[PDB]
Amino acid sequence: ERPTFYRQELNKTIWEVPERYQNLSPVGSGAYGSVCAAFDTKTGLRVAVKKLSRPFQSIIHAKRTYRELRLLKHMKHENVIGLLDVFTPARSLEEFNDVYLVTHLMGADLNNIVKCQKLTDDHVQFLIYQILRGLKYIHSADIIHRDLKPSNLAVNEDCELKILDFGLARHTDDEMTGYVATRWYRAPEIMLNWMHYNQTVDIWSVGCIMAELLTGRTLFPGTDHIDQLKLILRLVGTPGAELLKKISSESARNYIQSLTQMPKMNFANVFIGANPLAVDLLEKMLVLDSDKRITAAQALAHAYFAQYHDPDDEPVADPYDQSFESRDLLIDEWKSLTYDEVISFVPPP
Ligand SMILES: Cc1ccc(NC(=O)c2ccnc(N3CCOCC3)c2)cc1-c1ccc(C(=O)NCC2CC2)cc1
Repeated sequence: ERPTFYRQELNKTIWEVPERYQNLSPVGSGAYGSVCAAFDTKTGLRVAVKKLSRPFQSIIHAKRTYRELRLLKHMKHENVIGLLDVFTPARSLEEFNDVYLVTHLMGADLNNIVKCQKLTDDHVQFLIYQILRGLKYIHSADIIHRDLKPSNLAVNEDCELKILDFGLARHTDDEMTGYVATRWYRAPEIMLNWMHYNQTVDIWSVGCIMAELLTGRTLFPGTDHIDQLKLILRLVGTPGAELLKKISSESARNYIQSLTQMPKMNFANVFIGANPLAVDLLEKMLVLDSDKRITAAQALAHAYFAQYHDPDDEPVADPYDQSFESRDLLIDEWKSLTYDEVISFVPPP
């Protein structure tokens, strides 16, 4: 049955939410939504509430709304953000116009950790183990993150980690331009649109994150796309014939061949003092040819994680139907599908 809703304005935005959510306080805003911290009096949890901005104003926006709702309703894993609640003030499809998503409040991220704390080898093990455990689950459903970086990893006081996506706007060209953390974690094949990419892009990003936890410094802090490519190839070596053939962009292929050939560096001399097992795992993640990178499931069994690995407690996902991705539909059609998913939501136990 329908809860009672109350109204308030916070930063020239109307919020209409069930009474159970108290003490709304703005924590972020962007082209695709606005977020408030709140207290859920029904569960006793600190929560985040996201109000989608203009969810049905174009086909593009309407498909994106449906996409996020489908993804959050599916994800049920300890190291991955889940959906606590979803609501609308609308009493019918006819008046349906706003969509609110509720999750655990994710109050500290990994950027805060690396910036403000001393991490031991054991901390690195636990944190990277959790990211790989979550990635095994997400990848098992053929979901690719594509934007893993420290700011998308939430870490509580007990060092327990969840993967999310805080982005409240679009990755435009301008956004990826210059000396920016928005690009430092991206696999080269997407940075430079070399070929059709796949889930292995996320493993490149984990390699970058793990190196920064070990040294305290960004692995590839490029001043632009080309400077960053040079930093990468200096470390892992210029590509060979086999990889070159796989770069389907004739243009990208011709540029990379203009560069003086360089060998792969000695990672023990780059990561001075690091656990040899950590050096070995980084060599297996930071491979230019995405075909040859270690997978998340493979990495969980690597000797580096012997202290944490439990093959009976690394679950996979239920089948995830994303046939909708291929479908062209009108706005009112995407809006109706979204409504059906709002109406059918069942809270976690
Ligand atoms: C409330 C909410 C609702 C939905 C989403 N969406 C996602 O996290 C999301 C959206 C799309 N894909 C994923 N993935 C992709 C695959 O990997 C798993 C996560 C995750 C995020 C949030 C959210 C949750 C918490 C916070 C938050 O705590 N903000 C505080 C501010 C200091 C930072 C902000 C936003």
